[PDB]
Amino acid sequence: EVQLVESGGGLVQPGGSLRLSCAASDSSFYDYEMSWVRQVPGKTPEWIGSMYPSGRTYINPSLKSLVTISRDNSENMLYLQMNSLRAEDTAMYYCVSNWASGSTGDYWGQGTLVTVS
Amino acid sequence: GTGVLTESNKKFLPFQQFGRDIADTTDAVRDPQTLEILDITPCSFGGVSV
Amino acid sequence: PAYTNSFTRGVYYPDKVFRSSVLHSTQDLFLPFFSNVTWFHVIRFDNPVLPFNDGVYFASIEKSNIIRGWIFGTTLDSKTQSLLIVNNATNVVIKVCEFQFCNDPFLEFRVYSSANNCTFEYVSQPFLMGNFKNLREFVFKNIDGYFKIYSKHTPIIVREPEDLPQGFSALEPLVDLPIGINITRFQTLLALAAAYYVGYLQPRTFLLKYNENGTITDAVDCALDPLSETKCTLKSFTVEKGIYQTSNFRVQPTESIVRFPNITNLCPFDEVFNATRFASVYAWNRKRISNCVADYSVLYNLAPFFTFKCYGVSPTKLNDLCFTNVYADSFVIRGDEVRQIAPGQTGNIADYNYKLPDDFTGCVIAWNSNKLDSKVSGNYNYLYRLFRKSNLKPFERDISTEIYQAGNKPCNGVAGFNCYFPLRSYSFRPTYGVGHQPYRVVVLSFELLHAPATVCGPKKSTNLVKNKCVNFNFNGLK
Amino acid sequence: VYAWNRKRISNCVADYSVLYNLAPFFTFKCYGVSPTKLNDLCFTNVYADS
Amino acid sequence: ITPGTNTSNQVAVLYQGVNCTEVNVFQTR
Amino acid sequence: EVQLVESGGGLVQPGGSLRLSCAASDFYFDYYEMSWVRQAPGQGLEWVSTISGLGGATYYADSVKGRFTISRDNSKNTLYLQMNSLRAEDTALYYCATRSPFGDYAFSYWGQGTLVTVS
Amino acid sequence: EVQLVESGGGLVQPGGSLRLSCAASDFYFDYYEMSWVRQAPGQGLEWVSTISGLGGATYYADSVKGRFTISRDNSKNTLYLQMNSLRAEDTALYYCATRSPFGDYAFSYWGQGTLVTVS
Ligand SMILES: *[C@@H]1O[C@H](CO)[C@@H](O)[C@H](O)[C@H]1NC(C)=O
Ligand SMILES: *[C@@H]1O[C@H](CO)[C@@H](O)[C@H](O)[C@H]1NC(C)=O
Ligand SMILES: *[C@@H]1O[C@H](CO)[C@@H](O)[C@H](O)[C@H]1NC(C)=O
Ligand SMILES: *[C@@H]1O[C@H](CO)[C@@H](O)[C@H](O)[C@H]1NC(C)=O
Repeated sequence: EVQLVESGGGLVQPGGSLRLSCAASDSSFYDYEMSWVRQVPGKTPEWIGSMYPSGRTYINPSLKSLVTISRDNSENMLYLQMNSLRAEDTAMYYCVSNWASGSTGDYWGQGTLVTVS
Repeated sequence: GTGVLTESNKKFLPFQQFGRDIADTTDAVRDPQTLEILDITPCSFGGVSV
Repeated sequence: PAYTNSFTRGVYYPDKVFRSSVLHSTQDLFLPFFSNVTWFHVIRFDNPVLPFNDGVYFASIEKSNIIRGWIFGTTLDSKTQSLLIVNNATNVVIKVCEFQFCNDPFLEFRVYSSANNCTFEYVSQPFLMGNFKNLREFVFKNIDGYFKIYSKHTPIIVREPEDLPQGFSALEPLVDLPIGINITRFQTLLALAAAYYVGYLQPRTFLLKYNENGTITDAVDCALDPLSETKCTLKSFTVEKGIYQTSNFRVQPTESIVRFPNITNLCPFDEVFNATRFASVYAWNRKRISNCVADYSVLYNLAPFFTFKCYGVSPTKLNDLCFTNVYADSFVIRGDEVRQIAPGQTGNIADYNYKLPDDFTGCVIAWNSNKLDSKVSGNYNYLYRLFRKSNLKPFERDISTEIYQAGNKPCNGVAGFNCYFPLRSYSFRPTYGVGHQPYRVVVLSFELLHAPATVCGPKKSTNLVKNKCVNFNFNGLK
Repeated sequence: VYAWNRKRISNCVADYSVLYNLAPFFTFKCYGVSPTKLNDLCFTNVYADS
Repeated sequence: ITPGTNTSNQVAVLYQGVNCTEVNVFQTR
Repeated sequence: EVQLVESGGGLVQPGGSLRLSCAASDFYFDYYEMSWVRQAPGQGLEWVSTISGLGGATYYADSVKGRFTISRDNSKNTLYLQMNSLRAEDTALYYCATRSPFGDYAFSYWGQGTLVTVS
Repeated sequence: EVQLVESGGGLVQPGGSLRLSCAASDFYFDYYEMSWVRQAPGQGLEWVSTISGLGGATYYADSVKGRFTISRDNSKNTLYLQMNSLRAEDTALYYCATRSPFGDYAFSYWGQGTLVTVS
């Protein structure tokens, strides 16, 4: 039932603004958490940003003033805009729903590659 | 503890070092440096009546 | 082999206290009166290995000093410490070392071939040694480490056969050797017509009578027969005519019937200890673990446990109690923040993220995860709440993210100055001290209600034998 | 004097009471002053340089 | 029950609250 | 958006002194309240002292009345903590905190901390 | 007025060895006492060994009798600590201290310390 499909992944030169979006299933996925996470090959997953139901989006302190999470569509979409891409941004990006409380209820959806060269 | 120390006629044994009574109180002792059996006994005591 | 009867022999002095005209009731290890001692006779050679359970009463109907030593040890193959006592002609050599003993050690130091390093050696000169026969009784005990040896020499007039005399002989203390190596077996050392009466000691209560000189004249076993108990229970060697109450005849149990419920599925303690990285602090993962067999022992190998504290129950003895429904609350905290996860203690996490009740009956367990949940980049994938209006209620999860107001300005959701965000991140760097390292903490809260229990430990249930006094070990009733 | 001896005296109970009243020792000025015959204050090791 | 050590050493034993089934042999009240 | 920088030592003789210098940056230290909070190993946090920014009065705890002193500088935004008369019972992790007096009772945010050893 | 300089490694294989060299300067190391004091993470400090400068006798602790060795040099005022038979239970912060045997029981002043890792 949960088939979150990610789109936007491609080849962007260093300095561009990449706009990823994970289209969700037509259900009540709102009123819950929504998080992004990178999957650089050879390392543990790293949290990117949250999409708390109230509207307040918290960003990773390391990637501050570089990425942002926007949801001003309210229908089914969630957008992640990353600016000033660097070399270490080549990773597999995932958009999960049940983060920070998972390990037995987390639903890792699909994931696309992001290369910056 | 406290008490008087006098000479004893109690024939102790070479391994025994102390001595008790029915009340489980120290009765006799042996000086470690000089082999001699003493007798631990408290001094006079009682109640005062007016 | 043969067997002889111990006619009230083996009563040594319990302590080093002199007493006269008293009746003292001691509870030390003695030899029971009228016991069946071994009668190993040597003319033929007889020197077998005998167990050392609690104490040895080694008698010696000896002539020309045949028996000349003893060997105590556990393995007697140069792999464990062993005690050797020899007495050649003039002195006693008592040494604990790592000798290699052959199949038949005898006495010309043939009892060993190698000598490793030793840490103790005594050459206490006094050798512990033809009208009458010689009787050399020795009581060997190993209590509180110090190897106690009591010795007694007696001139015995040989009767028709070779039977232990019927008389009292108080053994005098000899040495206080500083030992304590494990000892479970022993053997005697002969020199090439004698016999020994090695016996075994066991706990018992003895009533001893001291004379005016301080020497024990007789003894009462207080467990050999009805009359003996009457004498002990009356503190007198002479009871008058009448009826006396001594003890209570209580039937001892037969078996240990358990009778636990019918539960075979293993407990899901693997998906809560060896899952993904972890959950957060304000969103601690709570899982109900019902209908399982909780084997906490496997929790000590799949994850190295640090300080384990259980409130209401003991750390051990958790496999014999069956709870009704247990709850596992898993999260991750800092190193110094592990003290706050306890009933009563306060702080930052104990009042804003996870609060335990004052009547918490369960086990909290934390272990460092600096190997899997750390990396040299800046660990910012764990959140925790620092600002809240009131204290968190025991067993309550705060998932809301309403902005905090530290002043009087109506922020109304701007998240700027004086409107600090209630959720912040940690900083788990592999170079920081142990106080700031991440620690995974699981809280197993138990429930003991009047209901059929569904979670216990791995104890095999036995059959129900009725009409017999047995030890019942039901879910919560022993 | 240029080859003053040096030997450690340890693992024993030094009793300095047997030193006095035998060829009386003058100039017993101590920089480690201890009127209790240089005892009652147990130390680790002592070095006698003669 | 002891007749006295000066007389002999044979004594008797009485168990209370039993029925001679779970302990010469005589049952009393 | 707001951080704290601390400095100091890591080992002090039991009877000596140490120079502790908390270096703040981009703060409204004129009407704010900056103080130190100790973290002894085995127990929680404890309050040490307090330095008022409105009048300038310095308050101490019960057991550190006559052994601690604080010097506040407003030219380069730095504080000096001259710890004197130290013994083996002062083992704690010091934190340089800063809060607003016209707010709640708890501090706003702390720093990274400094470890000292006295034994 | 008096300081101490230490050196060493940062990572040791559990079963190898490491060269530890405490380099003192301007000391009365002929009749003074220098040794090492370990600092395991999570607990206090522990005594390791003792190196007398009077005659040259070296004393060890209970658990380091046959696994440590110390070489004292008086030509350039340096000490060598050849640690052998190392395992995962030797994680501690070593401190090179110096005291006067003809004084109190505690050391006069310590150094800066060195960190080693064995796992
Ligand atoms: C102990 O010392 C005293 C006094 O010199 C001496 O008389 C005694 O014989 C010594 N030996 C014993 C038995 O402890
Ligand atoms: C001792 O036990 C043996 C059997 O091991 C038996 O034949 C002998 O009669 C027993 N003697 C006594 C005194 O019970
Ligand atoms: C007994 O053995 C000890 C140790 O070997 C030895 O010193 C002593 O001389 C021996 N005595 C005799 C005379 O056999
Ligand atoms: C105690 O010893 C004395 C002297 O040998 C002796 O006269 C007395 O009868 C003994 N008393 C007892 C009851 O052992």
